[PDB]
Amino acid sequence: PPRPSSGELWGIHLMPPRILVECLLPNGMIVTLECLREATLITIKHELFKEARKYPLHQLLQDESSYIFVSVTQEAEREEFFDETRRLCDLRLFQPFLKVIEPVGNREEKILNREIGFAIGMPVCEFDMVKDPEVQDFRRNILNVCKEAVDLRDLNSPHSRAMYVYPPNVESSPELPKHIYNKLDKGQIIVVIWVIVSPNNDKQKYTLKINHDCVPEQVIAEAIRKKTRSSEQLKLCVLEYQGKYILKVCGCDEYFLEKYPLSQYKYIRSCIMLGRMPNLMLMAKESLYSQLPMDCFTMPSYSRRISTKSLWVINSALRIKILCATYVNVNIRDIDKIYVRTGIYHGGEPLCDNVNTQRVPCSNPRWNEWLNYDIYIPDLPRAARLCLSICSVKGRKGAKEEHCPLAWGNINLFDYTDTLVSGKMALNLWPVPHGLEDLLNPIGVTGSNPNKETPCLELEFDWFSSVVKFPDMSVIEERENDKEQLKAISTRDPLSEITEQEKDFLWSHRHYCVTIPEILPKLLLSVKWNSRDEVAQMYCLVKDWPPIKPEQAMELLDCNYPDPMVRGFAVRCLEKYLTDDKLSQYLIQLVQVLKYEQYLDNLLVRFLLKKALTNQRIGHFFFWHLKSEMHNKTVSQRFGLLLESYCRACGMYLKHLNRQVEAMEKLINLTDILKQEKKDETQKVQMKFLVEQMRRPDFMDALQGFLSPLNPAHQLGNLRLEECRIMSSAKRPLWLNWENPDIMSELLFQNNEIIFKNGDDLRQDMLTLQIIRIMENIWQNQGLDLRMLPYGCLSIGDCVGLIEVVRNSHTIMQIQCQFNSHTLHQWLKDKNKGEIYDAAIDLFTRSCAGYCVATFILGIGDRHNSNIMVKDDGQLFHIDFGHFLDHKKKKFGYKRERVPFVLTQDFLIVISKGAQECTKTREFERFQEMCYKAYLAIRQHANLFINLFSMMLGSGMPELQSFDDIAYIRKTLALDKTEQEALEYFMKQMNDAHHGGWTTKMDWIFHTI
Amino acid sequence: QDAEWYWGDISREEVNEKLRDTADGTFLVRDASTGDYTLTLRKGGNNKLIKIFDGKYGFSPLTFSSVVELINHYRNESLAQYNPDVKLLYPVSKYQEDNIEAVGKKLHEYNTQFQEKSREYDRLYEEYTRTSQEIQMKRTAIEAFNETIKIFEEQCQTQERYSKEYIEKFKREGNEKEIQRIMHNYDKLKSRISEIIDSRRRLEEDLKKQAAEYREIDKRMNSIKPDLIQLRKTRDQYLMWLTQKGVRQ
Ligand SMILES: CC(=O)Nc1cn2cc(-c3cnc(N)c(O[C@@H](C)C(F)(F)F)n3)ccc2n1
Repeated sequence: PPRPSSGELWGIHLMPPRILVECLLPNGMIVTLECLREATLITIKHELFKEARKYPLHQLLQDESSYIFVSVTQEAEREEFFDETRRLCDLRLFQPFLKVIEPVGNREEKILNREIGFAIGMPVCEFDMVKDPEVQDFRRNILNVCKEAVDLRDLNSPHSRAMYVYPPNVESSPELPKHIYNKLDKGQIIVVIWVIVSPNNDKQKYTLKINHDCVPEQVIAEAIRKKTRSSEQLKLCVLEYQGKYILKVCGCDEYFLEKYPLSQYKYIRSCIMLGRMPNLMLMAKESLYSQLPMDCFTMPSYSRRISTKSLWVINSALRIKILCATYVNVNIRDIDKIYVRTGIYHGGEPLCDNVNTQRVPCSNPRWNEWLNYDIYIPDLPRAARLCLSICSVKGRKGAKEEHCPLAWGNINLFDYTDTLVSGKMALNLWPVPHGLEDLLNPIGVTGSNPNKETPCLELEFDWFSSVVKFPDMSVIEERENDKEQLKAISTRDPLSEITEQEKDFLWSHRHYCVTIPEILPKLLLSVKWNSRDEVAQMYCLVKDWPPIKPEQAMELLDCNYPDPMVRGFAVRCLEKYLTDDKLSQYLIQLVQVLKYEQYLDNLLVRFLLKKALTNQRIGHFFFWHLKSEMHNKTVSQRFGLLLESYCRACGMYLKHLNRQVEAMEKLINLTDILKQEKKDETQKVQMKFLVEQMRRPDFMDALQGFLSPLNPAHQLGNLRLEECRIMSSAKRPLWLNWENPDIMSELLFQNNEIIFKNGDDLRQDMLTLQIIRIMENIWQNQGLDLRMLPYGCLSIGDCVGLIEVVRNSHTIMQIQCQFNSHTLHQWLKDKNKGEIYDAAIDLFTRSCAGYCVATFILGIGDRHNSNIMVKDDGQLFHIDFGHFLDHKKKKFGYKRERVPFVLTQDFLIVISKGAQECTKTREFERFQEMCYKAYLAIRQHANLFINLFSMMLGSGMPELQSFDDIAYIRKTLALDKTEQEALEYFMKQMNDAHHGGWTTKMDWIFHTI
Repeated sequence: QDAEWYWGDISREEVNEKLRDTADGTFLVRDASTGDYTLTLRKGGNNKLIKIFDGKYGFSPLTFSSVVELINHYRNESLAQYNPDVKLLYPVSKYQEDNIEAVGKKLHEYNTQFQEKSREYDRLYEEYTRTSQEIQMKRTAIEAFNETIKIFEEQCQTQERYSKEYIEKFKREGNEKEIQRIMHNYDKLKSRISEIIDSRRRLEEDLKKQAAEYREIDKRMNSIKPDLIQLRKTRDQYLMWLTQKGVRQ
């Protein structure tokens, strides 16, 4: 199973410089060899076979080259070491021993399977074992998606192969917002096209003024026309023949391989907003095509290996027998009795009332009781689940009794082959999530706990003389007052109240609902899922339902819509309308909703995997989001199986991912030492240790020359060891920097500063920074230049992560180090003296507004002088997004929406340019309008944010467990009020928190100025 | 306003907690989240939101004098006449210290007990999580030992098989010093299997101990989880009575 730690041996983080290794010769002899920890297996094998001649039966040994080494790894796997260039410290050995063997079997398969096993964090042979027919079926059937994606990738080779590795990083639309287009000179952009001239690799400039909507080929034409002319019959011939070059971003691996308006490419789009010069590089297509090695896919070994009644014919009610539970961890003194709580669920909604077993003593968990449910067997929907738990009951405080769940478990009532459950079943139960007080956990995963040393519940389902199968889909298929009310229901947020009257109204007008397709989620919740006749009618309507926007389709993928037809419809809206841009944007959520799927094989998993295998930017983050969760035993089988099929078919990217995986492992190990054995050591002593360790060739080889897991477009070259340090914070973060090996690194990023943190969960931060990015994208699209800074953040494991460092920035507390309240503005004046002073105050004001609105809406952790940073050019940003939403409701029963970012005198003096009476200025009024528009722009897109948070409910994030946690943004966005009342509310929270300065300025009656 | 089932400015989330795991028929009236009232009825494991809409009150052609008239009518008659199908059986009553000072001192006490208990529970969880991680690590190392012991035993089996004929040969040849070399190696091998077997045995002990330690951590948590919930409800009840006893907006 997965490795406990990232150590060089079991119970030993680092091997000493010299180590004794037990070598088991094929003649049955044993030679204890003293090896250098960093020696290669070539060296160890040569030094062994020299020594082996000083030992009995030496004559029985073949040539040193007829053999390889085998040993037990920390994953408890027997690994054949075919790659003898690997060092002893990097073998992940359990104990220092090596067994000499002759290589047998399929070398190529074993090597690939080892490379997959290393990347996914578990040996692939563990899957061959799995008895579950659903598992073995997923492993074979998913290969169809693999072959399909590889064929589509190798179709238009080499262009289709280049588009896979280097996909266009483009916006979803060529449409340029009004403020963006006005930043252009009469719709024209000034681009710098660079050429690396042979034989000296000398850099030559070419400034070009061209239309923003110029296709990359058109840009090459202007460069080809400027590099020759500044005739006509020749230019036309030259341009047409010379379309054999490509454009690349200087300093990073972003290519312009597809015919999109230049301005639609995010880098160019970003240059216009920033007022920055776009630096592009011209290189021959041949130079790139020849840097693309072949990505061949091989069908694995497991792919080449060796009376039913309908549900509708079953005339009886649903009953389930609870037999017994092996044990429960409860002290008999504190708890009176124990019982089994059960429910029949469709999503998070019960299909009938919950039923309990009788109360029994703690010492004797036996019930032998049939539970009868108020549901007729043919009326069971396809996504029907049994959600159960063992609960404790303790009275003793008057007639007041306290009920607590002890362990929970969920089961699909139908398996992946549409078979209704029958007969006896043993279910190993899961620990109750920290913070969960509800007696049942319907959002929780299905299936038995793989750890069998846990409470095991015994159940029994009915037998109906045969195998009951869910009926086939063909078998299933057998005014203006009202138009205004419907439109009003459809504009309401995903979590707004739907009255029984509104449900009945929606069901009654179900055929007319097709005229407004966006009302579909509201109509689907109006359905009685416990009625086969209502569902059958809903099925015929969803089959012919008109397409919805991909942002609305994502809602039908959360825990509220478990029906496979509803979910199949949702995946199809994504297949035809979701841009690769938005798929990358929402990937965090799209990966998460795979936990909600009833089965391993589904349309969503097939859609995401085909996309990961046809776009390497999606594949990169798809791999890391799945890998970071491989410790989580609720999803590790599902995710490990999905990762195996991705790694098996991703081509050459596996070699690159394994380099990232191994770089991260060394950093995990290095920090574990600093945090454990060396925890009591001083900063100087810890720093001396880091310097010595980072100089070692094993470390140097692994941590230099790989792609950044934050952005694989950035190449991490040689480490800048003099700039690498252990930070002062509590969990020993590492501040690292690498050279950018790109020929043109000077122009984009000469620095690749990253904070490696082993100790805290970075998932919440990663979610917050995603939201800030989406919010900033809403603002820009609406012409609001509120510049946000969503710095890179990636969770790479269990409380392990990367943070992109923001260069030329300081915390408020750093700036304050004189005693003043004018210190901040004085600091900014001294950094932006002269003509560039106005641009700095603008930037500070704009970034300030964005952060003010964003942190308020989200209910982010309290702001302070260490949490708030300012760039040299005035740009303000927040750091440390460990908390959000209602994090203080349980701790302090207080009910008031906090204003995390209170703009004190310091920030006011900056915005009002030092002026006395800061709130009375025209700069403060301007800043208020920014906040107002920003606030309403987010409220107008509330459905998106609610859906993005709803998609994360099963993630395991402490501050996102229920829809009740999401109710906070419904409050901050005043979603149950009018837009005008909501702006009044925001103004009131700003006024209460700032003690005046924010009141009306428009008229309270009509809100006109 | 005086009706037991009428609550005022309580949120949809507050109603949810009140209706959590209640029997069918359980109801309460509150002010609409925005038609100024909302009735919430417990039916088939779900909370049904029915809007109360004139000069008249009703759900549907309104025909009631007050909210109390509309409720009390359906409190004795099934909601089937409107739509089917249950009566308003069980009302959530807004009815279950003397001074603001006595209440305030009790609040401070419960809030202290609660902050203590919640910090303890969180520390028990971190202790639980770490013990869970360590148990997982030990089980993996035992599996690695099992595989290691198998290899070292194959090495004994292999050494035996290959040396049998060679030691027969040397016995005849009077080369006792060579016999002593093969045996010394084989002994080095057996000592090592003994060392590994003992190491696995010692870890198997540690696991049985730590497995029992996890069991007790889980027991401790299952006892303080219900107390933590009630203490928080009490703490929150006192905050409510303090707001009400104090000067209001
Ligand atoms: C020049 C310079 O200092 N630039 C700079 C610093 N910086 C810090 C963070 C960041 C984000 N989130 C955190 N939780 C965190 O925490 C720290 C305490 C630790 F834990 F990593 F040390 N730091 C993000 C961007 C960034 N850019």
